[PDB]
Amino acid sequence: SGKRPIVANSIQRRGKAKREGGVGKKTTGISKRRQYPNLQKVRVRVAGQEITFRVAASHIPKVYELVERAKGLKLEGLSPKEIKKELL
Amino acid sequence: TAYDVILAPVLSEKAYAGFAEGKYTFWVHPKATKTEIKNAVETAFKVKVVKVNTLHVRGKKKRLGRYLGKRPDRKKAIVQVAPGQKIEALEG
Amino acid sequence: RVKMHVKKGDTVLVASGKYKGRVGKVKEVLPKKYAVIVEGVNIVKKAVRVSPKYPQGGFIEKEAPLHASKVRPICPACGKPTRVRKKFLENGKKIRVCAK
RNA sequence: CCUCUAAGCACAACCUGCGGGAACCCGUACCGCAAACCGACACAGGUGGGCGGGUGCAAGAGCACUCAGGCGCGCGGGAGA
RNA sequence: CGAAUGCCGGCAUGAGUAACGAUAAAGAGGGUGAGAAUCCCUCUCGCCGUAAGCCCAAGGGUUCCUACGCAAUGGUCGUCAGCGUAGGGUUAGGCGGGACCUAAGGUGAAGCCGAAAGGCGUAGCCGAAGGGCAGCCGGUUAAUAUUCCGGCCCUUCCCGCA
RNA sequence: GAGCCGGUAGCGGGCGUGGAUCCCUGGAUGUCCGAAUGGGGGAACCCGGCCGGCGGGAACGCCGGUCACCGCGCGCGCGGGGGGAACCUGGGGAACUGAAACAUCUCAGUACCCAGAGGAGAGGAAAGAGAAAUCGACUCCCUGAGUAGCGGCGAGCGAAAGGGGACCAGCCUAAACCGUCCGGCUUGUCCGGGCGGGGUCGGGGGCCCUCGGCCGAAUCCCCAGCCUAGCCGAAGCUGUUGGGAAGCAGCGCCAGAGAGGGUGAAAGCCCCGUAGGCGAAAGGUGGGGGGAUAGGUGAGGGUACCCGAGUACCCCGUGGUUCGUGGAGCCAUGGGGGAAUCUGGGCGGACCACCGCCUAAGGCUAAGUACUCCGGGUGACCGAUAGCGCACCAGUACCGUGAGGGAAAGGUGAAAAGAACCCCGGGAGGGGAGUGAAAUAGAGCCUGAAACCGUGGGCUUACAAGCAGUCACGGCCC
Ligand SMILES: [Mg+2]
Ligand SMILES: [Mg+2]
Ligand SMILES: [Mg+2]
Ligand SMILES: [Mg+2]
Ligand SMILES: [Mg+2]
Ligand SMILES: [Mg+2]
Ligand SMILES: [Mg+2]
Ligand SMILES: [Mg+2]
Ligand SMILES: [Mg+2]
Ligand SMILES: [Mg+2]
Ligand SMILES: [Mg+2]
Ligand SMILES: [Mg+2]
Ligand SMILES: [Mg+2]
Ligand SMILES: [Mg+2]
Ligand SMILES: [Mg+2]
Ligand SMILES: [Mg+2]
Ligand SMILES: [Mg+2]
Ligand SMILES: [Mg+2]
Ligand SMILES: [Mg+2]
Ligand SMILES: [Mg+2]
Ligand SMILES: [Mg+2]
Ligand SMILES: [Mg+2]
Ligand SMILES: [Mg+2]
Ligand SMILES: [Mg+2]
Ligand SMILES: [Mg+2]
Ligand SMILES: [Mg+2]
Ligand SMILES: [Mg+2]
Ligand SMILES: [Mg+2]
Ligand SMILES: [Mg+2]
Ligand SMILES: [Mg+2]
Ligand SMILES: [Mg+2]
Ligand SMILES: [Mg+2]
Ligand SMILES: [Mg+2]
Ligand SMILES: [Mg+2]
Ligand SMILES: [Mg+2]
Ligand SMILES: [Mg+2]
Ligand SMILES: [Mg+2]
Ligand SMILES: [Mg+2]
Ligand SMILES: [Mg+2]
Ligand SMILES: [Mg+2]
Ligand SMILES: [Mg+2]
Ligand SMILES: [Mg+2]
Ligand SMILES: [Mg+2]
Ligand SMILES: [Mg+2]
Ligand SMILES: [Mg+2]
Ligand SMILES: [Mg+2]
Ligand SMILES: [Mg+2]
Ligand SMILES: [Mg+2]
Ligand SMILES: [Mg+2]
Ligand SMILES: [Mg+2]
Ligand SMILES: [Mg+2]
Ligand SMILES: [Mg+2]
Ligand SMILES: [Mg+2]
Ligand SMILES: [Mg+2]
Ligand SMILES: [Mg+2]
Ligand SMILES: [Mg+2]
Ligand SMILES: [Mg+2]
Ligand SMILES: [Mg+2]
Ligand SMILES: [Mg+2]
Ligand SMILES: [Mg+2]
Ligand SMILES: [Mg+2]
Ligand SMILES: [Mg+2]
Ligand SMILES: [Mg+2]
Ligand SMILES: [Mg+2]
Ligand SMILES: [Mg+2]
Ligand SMILES: [Mg+2]
Ligand SMILES: [Mg+2]
Ligand SMILES: [Mg+2]
Ligand SMILES: [Mg+2]
Ligand SMILES: [Mg+2]
Ligand SMILES: [Mg+2]
Ligand SMILES: [Mg+2]
Ligand SMILES: [Mg+2]
Ligand SMILES: [Mg+2]
Ligand SMILES: [Mg+2]
Ligand SMILES: [Mg+2]
Ligand SMILES: [Mg+2]
Ligand SMILES: [Mg+2]
Ligand SMILES: [Mg+2]
Ligand SMILES: [Mg+2]
Ligand SMILES: [Mg+2]
Ligand SMILES: [Mg+2]
Ligand SMILES: [Mg+2]
Ligand SMILES: [Mg+2]
Ligand SMILES: [Mg+2]
Ligand SMILES: [Mg+2]
Ligand SMILES: [Mg+2]
Ligand SMILES: [Mg+2]
Ligand SMILES: [Mg+2]
Ligand SMILES: [Mg+2]
Ligand SMILES: [Mg+2]
Ligand SMILES: [Mg+2]
Ligand SMILES: [Mg+2]
Ligand SMILES: [Mg+2]
Ligand SMILES: [Mg+2]
Ligand SMILES: [Mg+2]
Ligand SMILES: [Mg+2]
Ligand SMILES: [Mg+2]
Ligand SMILES: [Mg+2]
Ligand SMILES: [Mg+2]
Ligand SMILES: [Mg+2]
Ligand SMILES: [Mg+2]
Ligand SMILES: [Mg+2]
Ligand SMILES: [Mg+2]
Ligand SMILES: [Mg+2]
Ligand SMILES: [Mg+2]
Ligand SMILES: [Mg+2]
Ligand SMILES: [Mg+2]
Ligand SMILES: [Mg+2]
Ligand SMILES: [Mg+2]
Ligand SMILES: [Mg+2]
Ligand SMILES: [Mg+2]
Ligand SMILES: [Mg+2]
Repeated sequence: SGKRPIVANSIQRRGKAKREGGVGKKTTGISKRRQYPNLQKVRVRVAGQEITFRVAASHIPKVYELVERAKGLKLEGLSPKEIKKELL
Repeated sequence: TAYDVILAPVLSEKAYAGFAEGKYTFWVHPKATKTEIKNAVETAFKVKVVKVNTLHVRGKKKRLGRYLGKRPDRKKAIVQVAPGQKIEALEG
Repeated sequence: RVKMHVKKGDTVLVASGKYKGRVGKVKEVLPKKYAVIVEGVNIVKKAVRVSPKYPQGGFIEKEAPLHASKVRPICPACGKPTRVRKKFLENGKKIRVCAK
């Protein structure tokens, strides 16, 4: 997917099982295949002027923290570079 | 870089026939090789060249490897009717 | 480089072969084949020419290279290897001692 | 190519003739139904387009012969199982 | 090292045996040459003739042509060759492409999406035996010729005059 | 420091002891393609724009600049882009295999792909390790140890602590607070934004009045030394057979040099060398040696100010570690809930309470270690089918559309003295002559075996029968 303020997606195994499970009886595993857990992504739209992010939606309050700002500069037309490099 | 264009003439039975109409075919510098080398032949032989043609010649050879010398462009001047001069009539 | 050796175009004894001990003149160094020519090996070249000119009379044909680890140089001495004396500005070849 | 106006220019710019000038780079040889291409071969195979004459048979790019042109197929000589 | 249907190299055997690559077809006289059925010329004979003839693209690249050769390659021989050596030879405002255009399809600012490679994608650009654009006829050497030259015509541009 | 004009052999053509050829260092020119970068492109080619230059000229030309795209700051400027035999980190990541089938597992986080980066990379100063009122960054090597463990508890995989070593080093930042300033507004004695000053378990810091106070960089210029050319470097003559002496012999000599090579063979004393010792104008290089800079010097006691936030913690999903769901901690984190800042927070293998340990959610950090396209030396390493695939014009010919595969092929002799001149032949090839010690060393030529193919001689066979021989006699030339 993407990143915009966070780290990219990861790679998981699956690890199926078909058992009772230790606290009942004998356990097992079955098949270790690669689920590819694409991280939660939401196109958020903010009004710096018209700006759009692909933010992680556990980081929507973080991008509203980034919008609750006044970084002294007017419009070149696009400008998320000064919103993302004046991030901490 | 005007006398580094007209490399050499060719003594040949065809470019001895150029002295009846149109002055002799020179091997010219095969890159930076324009047909407006008229200001590379009239600035060299002090003539007034009307028409120039152009070519690309001289392929392969044996003895272990190929390309007999070069592949040099060569052509001529159809210089004005009797400014044809500049001692060339030697050998032909 | 490595190709420099005993001496140069002067007179020199050869202590080689049939000519074991012969004082030849100016030697005309080869030296990529590491020889000279000097005056010794005088073997006949049974050749006409490459250009067919002034044909075969006799053969008083010319010399041979003579590998240059056997041309002992000379001075008022016999043999006695060359040395270097510099005298603060030069590099001269002085033998095992006489001079020169 | 023809045309209309924006921008702009209306001391330009196009248009028509007449005078002079300039016209660059590459290809061009040769084979091209083949001995030169593609098939290891001077390979009976494959290969796109154009012309492909004459007379005859109903016609025809057919078929038979034959102009022009090009070949006799790069082993032959015998013998007559 | 003796074996692995071993590996590489060599030389056998098969074997002077099958073949020599179209049942279109040769014969003769002169040459040339050391040497000839095979090279050149002549005169017949045959074969294709909607090609087995010309021309152009594709491709191959100097095989083109001339002269010196014949070890090698030509399924024979070879003076011949397309083979070897050297030398010549390919001339364009008008033919074909590019200083023009687009089709499919590429590439692709913008934009999108992908873990990265990258995958898309608008405009644009590239993209051609399609459109557009100004040439016909004759001669010349050993080879080129719509190029060279001869005649006639025509195109673009730039400058000047009206 | 005397010969050169590369692998020259030939035109003969010049050039050098007023210094060349060479080799090194520093420039200059570097066409075109290539990250290709003005645009296009089917790489090595086309087609441009702007500026400046040559009826050489206004049109086509050519020259010399500049014209890609992206990232960083104020149209303006500094980097980036691709390549590299391996080495390394991260993102992905198999399968054959092994389990004597196989799916969990193993192979394996291997190969491979991608990104990145550099002479190294990585990691790194503790929210560590785990039993010690302990160790104190990280990495590497050996131990620990095939241990602890994990494990269809099968196959197998397999630490970490401790302990020896190498090496050694710690530091910057909001561990808040003060001023600055484009503007924010409800003009607020104030919100966040950039710097700046503070700030790094006289447990930390900021703020409040005693008691005042310079160690040293990873950074910078220096200098050895190192390379990148080189240089000086000891001492043997004669006779002998010989083609040739260095062999043999006699009389010596050097040795901080008796390593090796070549010299017509067997050379300490002929050459090149070696031992030893000099050498850098120019560039790289380098605290190894000293120099300065930048930085460091609510010790005290308080008013609970600040100690890195969608983070820790919890659950769900997983990877890493020895850990395969197990009693599953820890480290990472894709989803969801979601805190506090020292009577905080994490860890000490569920968890809980004592006792300890340590400060996450920001970054840098030499050194030791892996590597070998490269240069050098070293070999109980190979000697042309070996060693690289290539000792040779080889990643070539040849095969393949292509990715790719991919050969064979060294040696005349001391020296070319590489065969003048005949004779046969068209020539090739011979036979003489000549060279040379040797020419069955004569040219893709040392030795040149065998298979094979011939010729000459001896014995032997055309009424014979055999896995080809063997034993026995007999005959015949040695
Ligand atoms: Mg299990
Ligand atoms: Mg598996
Ligand atoms: Mg929304
Ligand atoms: Mg042309
Ligand atoms: Mg040829
Ligand atoms: Mg000097
Ligand atoms: Mg003109
Ligand atoms: Mg033609
Ligand atoms: Mg055709
Ligand atoms: Mg033909
Ligand atoms: Mg073919
Ligand atoms: Mg075939
Ligand atoms: Mg044929
Ligand atoms: Mg054919
Ligand atoms: Mg057809
Ligand atoms: Mg009919
Ligand atoms: Mg027919
Ligand atoms: Mg035939
Ligand atoms: Mg019959
Ligand atoms: Mg064998
Ligand atoms: Mg066997
Ligand atoms: Mg055996
Ligand atoms: Mg074989
Ligand atoms: Mg054979
Ligand atoms: Mg038979
Ligand atoms: Mg038969
Ligand atoms: Mg037959
Ligand atoms: Mg017939
Ligand atoms: Mg017929
Ligand atoms: Mg010909
Ligand atoms: Mg022959
Ligand atoms: Mg033949
Ligand atoms: Mg002849
Ligand atoms: Mg030829
Ligand atoms: Mg014209
Ligand atoms: Mg045209
Ligand atoms: Mg142009
Ligand atoms: Mg175009
Ligand atoms: Mg389109
Ligand atoms: Mg695309
Ligand atoms: Mg464009
Ligand atoms: Mg077209
Ligand atoms: Mg057309
Ligand atoms: Mg022709
Ligand atoms: Mg032509
Ligand atoms: Mg007309
Ligand atoms: Mg030279
Ligand atoms: Mg000098
Ligand atoms: Mg010089
Ligand atoms: Mg030089
Ligand atoms: Mg220049
Ligand atoms: Mg370019
Ligand atoms: Mg481009
Ligand atoms: Mg091009
Ligand atoms: Mg002028
Ligand atoms: Mg001018
Ligand atoms: Mg330019
Ligand atoms: Mg700077
Ligand atoms: Mg890169
Ligand atoms: Mg498996
Ligand atoms: Mg198995
Ligand atoms: Mg199985
Ligand atoms: Mg594993
Ligand atoms: Mg490092
Ligand atoms: Mg780090
Ligand atoms: Mg610490
Ligand atoms: Mg260990
Ligand atoms: Mg330890
Ligand atoms: Mg330790
Ligand atoms: Mg220390
Ligand atoms: Mg502020
Ligand atoms: Mg601070
Ligand atoms: Mg106080
Ligand atoms: Mg210094
Ligand atoms: Mg010093
Ligand atoms: Mg040096
Ligand atoms: Mg010396
Ligand atoms: Mg010495
Ligand atoms: Mg002897
Ligand atoms: Mg020796
Ligand atoms: Mg010998
Ligand atoms: Mg020796
Ligand atoms: Mg020394
Ligand atoms: Mg220096
Ligand atoms: Mg200096
Ligand atoms: Mg350095
Ligand atoms: Mg902290
Ligand atoms: Mg939340
Ligand atoms: Mg925890
Ligand atoms: Mg268990
Ligand atoms: Mg507390
Ligand atoms: Mg913690
Ligand atoms: Mg702990
Ligand atoms: Mg815990
Ligand atoms: Mg515990
Ligand atoms: Mg480091
Ligand atoms: Mg180390
Ligand atoms: Mg070496
Ligand atoms: Mg050996
Ligand atoms: Mg050896
Ligand atoms: Mg070999
Ligand atoms: Mg080999
Ligand atoms: Mg051998
Ligand atoms: Mg090679
Ligand atoms: Mg091919
Ligand atoms: Mg020799
Ligand atoms: Mg002869
Ligand atoms: Mg032989
Ligand atoms: Mg031999
Ligand atoms: Mg016999
Ligand atoms: Mg009987
Ligand atoms: Mg009998
Ligand atoms: Mg029997």
